[PDB]
Amino acid sequence: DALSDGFVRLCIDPSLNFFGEGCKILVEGQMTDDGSATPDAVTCVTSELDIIERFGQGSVLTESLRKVFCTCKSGVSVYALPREDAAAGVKAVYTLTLYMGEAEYAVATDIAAAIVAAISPDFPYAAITLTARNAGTIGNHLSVIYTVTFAQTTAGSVNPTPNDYATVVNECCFAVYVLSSDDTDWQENLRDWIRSAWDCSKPQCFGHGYVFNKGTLGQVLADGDNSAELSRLALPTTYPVLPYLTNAAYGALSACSTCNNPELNIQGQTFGLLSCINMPESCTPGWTFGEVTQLQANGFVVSGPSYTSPYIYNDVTNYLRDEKNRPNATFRDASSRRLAAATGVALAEFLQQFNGLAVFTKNTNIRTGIIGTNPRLMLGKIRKWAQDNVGTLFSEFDNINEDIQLLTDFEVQPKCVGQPGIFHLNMRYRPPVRGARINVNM
Amino acid sequence: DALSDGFVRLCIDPSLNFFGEGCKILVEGQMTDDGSATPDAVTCVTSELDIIE
Amino acid sequence: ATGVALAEFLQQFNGLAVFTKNTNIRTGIIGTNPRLMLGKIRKWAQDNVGTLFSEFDNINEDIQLLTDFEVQPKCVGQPGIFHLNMRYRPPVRGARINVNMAPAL
Amino acid sequence: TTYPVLPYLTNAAYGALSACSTCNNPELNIQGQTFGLLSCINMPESCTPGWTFGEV
Amino acid sequence: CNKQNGVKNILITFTDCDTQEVIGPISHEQPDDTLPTYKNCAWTNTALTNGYVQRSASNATMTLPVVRDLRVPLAFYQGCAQVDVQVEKFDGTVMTLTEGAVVEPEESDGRSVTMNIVASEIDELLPPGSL
Amino acid sequence: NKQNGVKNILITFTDCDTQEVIGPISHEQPDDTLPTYKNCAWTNTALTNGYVQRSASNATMTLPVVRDLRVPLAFYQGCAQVDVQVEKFDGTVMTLTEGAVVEPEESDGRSVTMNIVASEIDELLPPGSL
Amino acid sequence: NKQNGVKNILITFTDCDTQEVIGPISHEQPDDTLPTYKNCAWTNTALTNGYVQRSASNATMTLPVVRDLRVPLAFYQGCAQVDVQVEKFDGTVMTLTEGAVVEPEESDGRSVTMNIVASEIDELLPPGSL
Amino acid sequence: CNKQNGVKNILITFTDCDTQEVIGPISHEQPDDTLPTYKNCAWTNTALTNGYVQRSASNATMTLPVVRDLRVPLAFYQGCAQVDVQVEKFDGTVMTLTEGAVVEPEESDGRSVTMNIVASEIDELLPPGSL
Repeated sequence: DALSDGFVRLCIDPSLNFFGEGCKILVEGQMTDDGSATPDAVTCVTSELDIIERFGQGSVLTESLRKVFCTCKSGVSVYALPREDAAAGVKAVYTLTLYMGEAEYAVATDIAAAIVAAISPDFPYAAITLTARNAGTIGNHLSVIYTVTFAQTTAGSVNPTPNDYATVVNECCFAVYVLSSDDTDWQENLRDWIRSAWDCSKPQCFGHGYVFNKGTLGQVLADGDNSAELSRLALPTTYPVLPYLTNAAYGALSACSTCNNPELNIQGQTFGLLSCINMPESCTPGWTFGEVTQLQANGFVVSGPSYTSPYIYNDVTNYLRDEKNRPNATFRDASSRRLAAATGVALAEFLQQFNGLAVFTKNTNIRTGIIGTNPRLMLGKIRKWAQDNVGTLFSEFDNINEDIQLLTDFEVQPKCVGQPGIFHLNMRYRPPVRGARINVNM
Repeated sequence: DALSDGFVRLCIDPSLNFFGEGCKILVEGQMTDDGSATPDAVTCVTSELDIIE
Repeated sequence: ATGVALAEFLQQFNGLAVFTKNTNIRTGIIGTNPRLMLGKIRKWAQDNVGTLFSEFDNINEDIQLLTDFEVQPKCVGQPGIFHLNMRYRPPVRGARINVNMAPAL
Repeated sequence: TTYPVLPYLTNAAYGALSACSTCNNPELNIQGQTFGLLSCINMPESCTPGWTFGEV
Repeated sequence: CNKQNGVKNILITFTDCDTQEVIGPISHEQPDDTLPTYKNCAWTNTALTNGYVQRSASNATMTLPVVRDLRVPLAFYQGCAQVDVQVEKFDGTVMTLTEGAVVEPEESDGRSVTMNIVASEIDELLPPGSL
Repeated sequence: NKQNGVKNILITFTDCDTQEVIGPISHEQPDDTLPTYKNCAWTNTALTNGYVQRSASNATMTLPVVRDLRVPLAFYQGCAQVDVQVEKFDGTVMTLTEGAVVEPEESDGRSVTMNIVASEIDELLPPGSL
Repeated sequence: NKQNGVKNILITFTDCDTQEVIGPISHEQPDDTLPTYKNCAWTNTALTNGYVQRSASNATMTLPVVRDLRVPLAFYQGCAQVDVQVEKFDGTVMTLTEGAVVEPEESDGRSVTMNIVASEIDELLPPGSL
Repeated sequence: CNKQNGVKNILITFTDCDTQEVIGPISHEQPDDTLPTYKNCAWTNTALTNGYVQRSASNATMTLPVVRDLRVPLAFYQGCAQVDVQVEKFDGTVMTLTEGAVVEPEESDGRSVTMNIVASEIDELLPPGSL
């Protein structure tokens, strides 16, 4: 065609992401043998396409990915970590003599035949006798209500405990971890790995994991601990929706909402609205008011209804105590972790100008013409950088002359123990103050 | 992570006292038998959580 | 680089008249003696701080110049041979920073 | 042991980059994403950089 | 080693305005016995009737005479580039300045240049012991 | 070379009326005042909150020289364009072309101070730069 | 506090085409001139023998500010609704809502003088009033 | 390079209204210390009673003081031709104007000309980082 003969090359194609990935998320769960994905291998799922063809039909992982793709429409690359049922795993069995899972799963002998012909093919229980499509305790959290008898016959048992996080996911840094199992040991192991990511001895992939704990008030606290690496989501004993679907929706919403805005608290009927999850209309919001308050205190995420989409309160982590000090609300709120990660990466980027820069230590000062420096000037520059970031990264300050210190390795380590070129920066920052209780009196 | 490869090695931690001890105080009194502390032995109390035990 | 730079700087003394323990320089001669050579080398080492060497530790001890007569035994040394001992120290550069953050509220 | 790329290619790239960057600047450490980057050598996407933490 | 007035280190970093090339931080030296002169408070006051004062927004200026480096073009010292200057005094005080601009380029003889540096804010390091 | 001073001053005169070119004739310094320069072709101005207004300006040169008795005095006071070239002792060379004298002063007939203006002044920067 | 001057200036922009809300953002003074006010919502006029004809008017406001480089210049010249709040050094606070720029004068792109017209401007009157 | 108010490049393209010729884009330069001055909002307002404001159709104007180019007839700068001006400030902002016309020519001395350019709309490049 004329006017295109040189000097210009059109490349019309609708598949071009000019931004490029961003805010990766990992989903961990079990897949059935009907799939074609290698277990214990992180893979990237990039569409609401086949999925089933890779991770099986009706597996918990398949539904978790479906809900993640429902909640999140763009701006994230989604990763999956398939798992295989344990050898001794026993499938839980239910019997029906209708609402199941979420809304889109909802629907004598003639009744049963037509019902099975209308049950969704991706439902995680084989059809009236219902049998779990995966082996483990995950199948024990099924509830069927007629919006007919349903009281279960077999209880599943034995859950996988991989403990292969170091080998499987070594250095692919992640932001949000979604685990679709109620096994406390598995959640604790994920906690240990995520904490190991925040290790002073290695480069850090700052991430966060979201887990659920369903049960009565007495036992849900017994599951919790002092670790801030996970956002324990308390779920009442009579929770209708499958817990992993709610957990995955919460994780996906948090990931996509924050991504490049690592300061927004996931709250409110507009910013913490899990639209994909649907529940039957009801009055009792699970936990009682005292139960809600107790869960609020002990670092447990409480959720409530707004078909009604659910809504969460107290978007906090499970951080209640210091080493042994009680008052520590620094890492209580979930956003505090994101602020800490952003501040750390920003400070690391700023400090990059001292690579290979000649440092003239205690003995003398800089001679004319050299491009070196000394600790006092570096401390002053760091102080001014900290000052210039007030209002976006830190609070104003308490005492900047006391909250920032720079020390050479020579004057910290004993005689002949220190080595040249290494410094020690001590800094006590303060997260910016945001909206909070107003305590209106009329 | 990006640019966190050598040089800067982050050590974020909630409890890092940068001053160090200072003006120690001693409290003396009677305790019940439910405690797990050695009687007539001076010990440093970390915080308020474990005093009852 | 420091070795080749020192070799280039020391080239002025090759072929230069040198007056050993015998006596001092007389008027008009273009010679030198070990003390002045050591002083010049010491000042050159001092002037290269920040680009070749470190600041220093104690310059009165890291640089020594010795004639070959006072190193080897009697009737073993040779004229016009010098022994220079210098303890280098590379310039200090950037390294680990070890940032510690203790947030509050 | 499970290194995909042919070892001599990576070795040659490292040596060439080191010599070629230093040349007349015999002070720059060949390190960091800015300076310790072997542009020519490529690898398939992976999550396990060979050696684990202990042997690293 | 207090009780002495003077500067110990002068660090200047040049950033070109059109090429965006960063040079420094290079150490400099005084051209004479006149010390660098500072002004921290970024508000200029004025006199009104009966003790009232009107606060008008202004700049934290800094007058800095230095000997130019022979490796840097003279135009960089007269307003064709940004400067990130930082000065350390003998008593431990450090003045840190970023994103500064030379406002009134005075004709220089080619060795000594007097800078009239204007920036948003100047930070004082205030040697230990404060308030 | 640690020696501040000028070593050669070359001036070329181009009469603005007859278009006759004379030079480049070496010149002589009249006193201890050195030629003074300003290379940055922009004049800044102080504003508030650290902002600065960049206004286009001209490159100037204050060059005091001893007049040459073979050259009319009018050439040093704005009757001719000047092509000045000054080399310092430390190797630096300032090159100026198509200059003009802006504010002539009342000169005694031996020493003249030239206030020269050009679009841009070149710098030679003796070896070793940036 | 025996000091005259503004401490904080907050402006919130509401586009009239897309109904997009931006801010509030703290701004900076462009020079020594302080913002001026006319809070009393009625304008008088002189009549014969002491009488005054009382007529309706606007609570105007002349606000010179330095434009933010993250906001289009058109938003400062009447292409959007402004909701401006200002606090003086003595604690007085003027609050303005649903204000519009009335006479956009052609500006150089750094400092903008905004002539805001509003229904009414509320005053804080720091502790101790009437 | 930011925090410096000024103009870096001025590009003008002349389109004669008689011969329909096109010349440019030719770089120009400032005649004095005054900066080019803009008005982007294509609507002008007017004060009314009790807070209301009347919006009426208007134009995006522009005052461009430039030094005339000796290769271009002076009549082009004075309304005998159409101009497509494009000004880039030192902070990265680029104001683009097409299909312009000089409205109120003034007598010029033959070197410095001050345009009063009008157009339907002026586009702002708004350097990276927006809203």
